[PDB]
Amino acid sequence: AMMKAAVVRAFGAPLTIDEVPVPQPGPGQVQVKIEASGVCHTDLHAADGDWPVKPTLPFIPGHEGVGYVSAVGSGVSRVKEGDRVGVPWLYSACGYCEHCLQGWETLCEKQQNTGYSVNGGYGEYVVADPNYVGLLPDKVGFVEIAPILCAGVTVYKGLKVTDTRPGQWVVISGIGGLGHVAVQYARAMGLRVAAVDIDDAKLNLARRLGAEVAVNARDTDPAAWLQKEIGGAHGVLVTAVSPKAFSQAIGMVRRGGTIALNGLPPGDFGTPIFDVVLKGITIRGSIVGTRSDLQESLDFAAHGDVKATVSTAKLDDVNDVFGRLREGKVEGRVVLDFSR
Amino acid sequence: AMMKAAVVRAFGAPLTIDEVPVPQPGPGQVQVKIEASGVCHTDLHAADGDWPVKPTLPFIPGHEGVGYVSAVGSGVSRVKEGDRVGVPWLYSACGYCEHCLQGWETLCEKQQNTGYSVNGGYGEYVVADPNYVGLLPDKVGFVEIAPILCAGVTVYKGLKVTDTRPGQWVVISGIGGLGHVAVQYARAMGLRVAAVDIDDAKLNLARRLGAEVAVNARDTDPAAWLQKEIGGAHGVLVTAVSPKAFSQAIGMVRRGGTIALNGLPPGDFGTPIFDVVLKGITIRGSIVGTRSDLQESLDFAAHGDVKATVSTAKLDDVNDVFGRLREGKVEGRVVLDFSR
Amino acid sequence: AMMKAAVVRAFGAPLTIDEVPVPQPGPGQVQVKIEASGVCHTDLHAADGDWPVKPTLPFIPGHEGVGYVSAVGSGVSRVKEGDRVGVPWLYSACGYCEHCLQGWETLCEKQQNTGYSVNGGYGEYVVADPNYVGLLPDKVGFVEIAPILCAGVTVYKGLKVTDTRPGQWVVISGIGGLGHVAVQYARAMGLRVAAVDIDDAKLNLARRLGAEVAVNARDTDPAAWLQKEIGGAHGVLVTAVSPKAFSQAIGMVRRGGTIALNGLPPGDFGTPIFDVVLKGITIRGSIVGTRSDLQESLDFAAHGDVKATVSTAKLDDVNDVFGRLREGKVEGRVVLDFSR
Amino acid sequence: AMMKAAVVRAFGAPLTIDEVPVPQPGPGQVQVKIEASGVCHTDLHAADGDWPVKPTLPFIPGHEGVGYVSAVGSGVSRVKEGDRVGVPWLYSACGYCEHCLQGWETLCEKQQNTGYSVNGGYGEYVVADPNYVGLLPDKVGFVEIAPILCAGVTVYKGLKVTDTRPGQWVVISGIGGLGHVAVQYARAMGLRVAAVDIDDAKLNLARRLGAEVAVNARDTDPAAWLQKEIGGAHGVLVTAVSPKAFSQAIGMVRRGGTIALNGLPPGDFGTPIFDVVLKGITIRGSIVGTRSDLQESLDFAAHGDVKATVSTAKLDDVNDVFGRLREGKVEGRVVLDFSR
Ligand SMILES: NC(=O)c1ccc[n+]([C@@H]2O[C@H](COP(=O)([O-])OP(=O)(O)OC[C@H]3O[C@@H](n4cnc5c(N)ncnc54)[C@H](O)[C@@H]3O)[C@@H](O)[C@H]2O)c1
Ligand SMILES: NC(=O)c1ccc[n+]([C@@H]2O[C@H](COP(=O)([O-])OP(=O)(O)OC[C@H]3O[C@H](n4cnc5c(N)ncnc54)[C@@H](O)[C@H]3O)[C@@H](O)[C@H]2O)c1
Ligand SMILES: [Zn+2]
Ligand SMILES: [Zn+2]
Ligand SMILES: [Zn+2]
Ligand SMILES: [Zn+2]
Ligand SMILES: [Zn+2]
Ligand SMILES: [Zn+2]
Ligand SMILES: [Zn+2]
Ligand SMILES: [Zn+2]
Repeated sequence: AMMKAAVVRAFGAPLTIDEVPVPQPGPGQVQVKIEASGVCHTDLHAADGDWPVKPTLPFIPGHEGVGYVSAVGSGVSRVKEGDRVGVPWLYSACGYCEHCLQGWETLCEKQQNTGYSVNGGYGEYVVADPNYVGLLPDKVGFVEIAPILCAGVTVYKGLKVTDTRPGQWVVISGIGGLGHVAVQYARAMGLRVAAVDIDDAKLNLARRLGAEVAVNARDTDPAAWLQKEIGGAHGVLVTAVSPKAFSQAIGMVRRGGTIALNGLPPGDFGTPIFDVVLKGITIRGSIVGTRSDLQESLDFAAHGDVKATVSTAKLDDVNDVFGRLREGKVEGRVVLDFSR
Repeated sequence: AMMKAAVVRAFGAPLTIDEVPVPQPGPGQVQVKIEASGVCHTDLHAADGDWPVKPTLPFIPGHEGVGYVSAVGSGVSRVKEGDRVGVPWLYSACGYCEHCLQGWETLCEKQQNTGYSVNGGYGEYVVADPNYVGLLPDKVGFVEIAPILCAGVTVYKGLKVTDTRPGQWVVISGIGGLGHVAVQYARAMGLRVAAVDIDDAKLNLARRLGAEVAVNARDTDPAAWLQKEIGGAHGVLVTAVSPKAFSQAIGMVRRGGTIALNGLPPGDFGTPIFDVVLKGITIRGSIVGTRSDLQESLDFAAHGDVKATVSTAKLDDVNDVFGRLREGKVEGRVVLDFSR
Repeated sequence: AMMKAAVVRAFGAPLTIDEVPVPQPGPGQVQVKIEASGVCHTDLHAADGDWPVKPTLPFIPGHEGVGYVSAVGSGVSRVKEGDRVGVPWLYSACGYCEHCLQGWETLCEKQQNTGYSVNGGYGEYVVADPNYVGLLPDKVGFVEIAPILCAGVTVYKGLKVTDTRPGQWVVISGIGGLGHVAVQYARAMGLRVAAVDIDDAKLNLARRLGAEVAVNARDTDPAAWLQKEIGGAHGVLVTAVSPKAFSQAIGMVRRGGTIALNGLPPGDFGTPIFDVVLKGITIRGSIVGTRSDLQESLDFAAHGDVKATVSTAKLDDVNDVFGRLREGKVEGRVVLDFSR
Repeated sequence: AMMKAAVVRAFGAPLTIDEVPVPQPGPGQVQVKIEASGVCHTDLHAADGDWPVKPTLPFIPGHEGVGYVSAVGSGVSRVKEGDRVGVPWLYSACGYCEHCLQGWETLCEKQQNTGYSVNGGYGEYVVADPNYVGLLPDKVGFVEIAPILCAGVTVYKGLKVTDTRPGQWVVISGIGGLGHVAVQYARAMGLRVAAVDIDDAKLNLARRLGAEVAVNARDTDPAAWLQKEIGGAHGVLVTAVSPKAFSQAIGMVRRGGTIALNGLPPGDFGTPIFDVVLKGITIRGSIVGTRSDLQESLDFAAHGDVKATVSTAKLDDVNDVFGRLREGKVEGRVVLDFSR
């Protein structure tokens, strides 16, 4: 069989919409017929070769692909044909290293990454490791659930690792694909939410989604503003694609506060070490979520506590989508629609 | 009525040994007759006024004073005349704020600091808040115990907040004034210790103190070496906080690990976003400790698990001591001896 | 010089409504003029002389007293005359034992208890330690806020120590004074709630306050019912005044689950140790809350996440109130109102 | 094709040593050639069919078998021929449930148990699931390491779940088969150890293994004595879970402390509500451990920190061993030796 897929063939170059072979599931693998496929900013970082470790070219991006199991290889019991599943960033892990045994498979040094080290969901079919797919809730449609496979699970786990508790303040910095669902997870977890971004439209979205307080970092120093407005936050989750946002986040917390980092812009951010030590501050990287995190994050969507703000596009318009996302012209998430 | 004390009357200027009034305790205060008084680099910063918030002038430095309660004010129950006590960096906290109520008085924004914001132990007597003094173990001498009020509690608490557990690996980065004490606490906490420094003498010492591995960073890349040999460390305690040490800690730690920063350096440090995020690293600031941390740290000294390298000097030679300290000639810790 | 108070002159015998002297505040004390005063099931036992350790006669009960600071002794800085305050079970603690230093003043062996070991708020005025009073929110009336001083802080802390997290299931066992507010704190903390009691009126209260599911332990086995209904709970909070139910709670949890205990009926409860070990279950007692817990629990009431269901009564009718409470004829809480 | 094994063919009967077919590994399975096989009281419960859910007959007991991988089925990568491995109580878990995904496979309701629900190591060969075997340290002989698969991991994990930390006090209650191993882990974990038993010889042993204090409960009330001496223990590990040991643990633990129950006794135990609640005590069941706990526990044996007292026996004499065990004549652990 042949399928349409969007392929990266050179860093910085436009993706090509090609006819390519349909991947077939070997022993212990499954095939997924894609119905929707979220576009994550990581897909841009990948196509641009922003990161120190680059993807092997050529490859099909996409780690928010969701659909139906369409074929099953031998030795598969976790899922069966017809099951609704998603294939997230964590494509597989080895299952028995120290991290894996501890339930931290997101740290597995042997992991594969969907739409980066193996082909992903910007295509009609993808082959997956059924041990690591998301099992989707019946009550949510493919387009709406697609962003939970990366944006949702990532911010959910990120918020968990801020070590905040109900009634405390959390700042979400960057109200984009990740950030706009972070506001909702944070509210679902009993947190009071402050929003920071550099575009009023994104702050307006945060407001509609439950923020409480919001500030535009292009209009004022957001750290100073938050110290005055809420007395500093207990936690911050940084989903921004700007190193400057990372530095500013450090100044947003109360003493003892924790800044969790999801954003992956290239380079360093300036860190005020003296203050971090004097004020007992924690800065913590957070990387997607484990299968447990993923299933939990999906249940929030199923219960209606989180709903992604989504616009759809066709596979053939991926390059325009990438452009708009680069320019910061996307509200929430774009999700590629493969439905009939 | 009068006592000898070393006084800072001008930032940067030699200290003067002066005759000054003996401070007398009011309601809820106690008076301590100093028998030994530790010296460290913090005293240089106090005396130079080069930190963001300066001491008020004039003042008597010293946050490592140990002695006997020589007088009490009214309404004092925690200690009584003749008790052996130390007057550490945390002189007092407000008792009522969010932090104090949670047992995190080190984060109190209203705290007073001994030998910095109030007079300290470079004098024959000092007035203290009995609610915050350290209660010293009976069987350890004054000169030996003094640095535990500073180096001891700092590295003990720093080790606690690496979130490591018995059997796991910790790197002690820097085997100097703090580092040589940290190796001992780490071993007493059941940790496997890897010592990292550029001085073979210090590394040979770390081995004497129980380090399982010692790497000289002049000769070998400790990040590459530790990743290969032990798979990276679960925790890193950075006791000499330089940009180089900070970067190398990011390299040495295993994914999911925690780096505790135990020192107060000048300037912003460049923090690599990709590494911290993808490796799920925690970076945490930690200096000194709460009253409970301090009492816990004193117990290890009492049981013979931890002994600071100590040398003595007289009060009248404090400037010679400051000079030796500034020139990096001090091995271990110098302690002023007020003994008959 | 004189005031009305309900006094326990002799155990087991109805309380006498007397005119007794007004207590005056000495140094470090404050006087509080009572506006409302909650009735806890605990007060029944104080009055009976029931528990292992008894009050000393004669005494005035009441540790849900709220009002205004009417007089201040010397050396008091936390509060001033006219401040809105409440005087909870934890009247005072020593401030410096291991528990106190660790922010667990509720475990202080030197604690005094309001309306038990020292006089409480079943009277027009009460003298208190300002270091331990609750600081009340302006926007909640006295009658409504009174139960937060014990019912509220207790179940708030109890829920914290079930170690459950948002999205997980908690069972509230016993929907009385404590229980009806526990349902509300649990929802504010992001938990899914199930209710257990022996009366459908009490279950309906719970359903109206946010419980998703409910069951009558007289109609059917609640443990078996819950295992079927929700697949077992991640946590249970037992506020019941029955040793049974304490036994039944253990059967409601998933493997690895935690049962927190607030209720204080006399005697033992039967514990299936084999299952507790096999299933990795935790059983944990929880005693009121620290000052930090109290302030947090008051904040939820301030923000309107929690609102006690309350009936008022006059001091003079205390004994009638005791009867109804004893017979399970109270909905939520009864609060003595001193309103003119 | 054939091998000797000890088989239970009727509950309570002597075991019969039979010639039986050598089990051959299918896909995903490995075969282990047994070199040593630990015996413990759990094997008596398996052979007697004592517990709520019985073994199916007939079966080969033994959940402490260690040896070499002798054959590897298809699709096995974790181990290879010649690897030294143990086959512990947790034979396999489902891999997919809430507990398995969270790294708590010991809570898997679908787990299989070696030498209980599937054949175990009282035979020359056994077939195992490679994903769940213990990977044995190179330094330690088969006979010495065998009990670590059971006593070792159980007491190690039990100590971890007391939530104690270096410098704190733990009581090891019972210094027998489990308890003498627990004293050694506790010391290696930096805990101060108080031993409690009624046997002076076992108490002497505890002292020689590093216990700081030892109390004979025949002669002195260890609850009263420990409260007086050490102010109560932060944790209590109860290795012989009798009603008396359990109630005394409640008396020995300091307020806020944690009691870990390490054994599977018959019947309900009476738990004092008042003491557990007022003292804020945690009681927690814990037996064996996850794959991560097992590997961590094996590391302590590898480093020489823990050594079980072991004597050997031949497979043919397993009934004489069961006899000694039932009569209470076994000191330490007995391990069947299959070596040539
Ligand atoms: N840690 C991981 O597991 C996780 C996983 C998924 C996303 N990624 C990373 O998260 C980042 C965000 O992804 P996304 O899909 O939500 O991108 P996005 O384009 O949808 O959102 C970016 C947001 O950041 C904001 N931004 C830019 N500069 C800012 C500033 N100075 N302050 C505040 N906000 C600012 C933008 O306005 C925008 O709203 C990306 O770098 C992506 O690669 C990492
Ligand atoms: N741990 C603490 O800090 C402390 C704090 C305050 C209250 N206390 C104790 O908490 C308990 C409750 O106090 P309260 O004021 O809410 O009393 P309450 O009379 O208002 O509450 C009683 C509740 O338990 C009842 N009950 C009786 N049998 C039951 C069963 N078999 N299953 C479920 N529920 C059952 C319910 O009817 C229900 O109303 C009392 O024992 C009290 O002394 C604990
Ligand atoms: Zn992504
Ligand atoms: Zn792995
Ligand atoms: Zn110092
Ligand atoms: Zn404070
Ligand atoms: Zn009460
Ligand atoms: Zn106390
Ligand atoms: Zn065993
Ligand atoms: Zn399972």
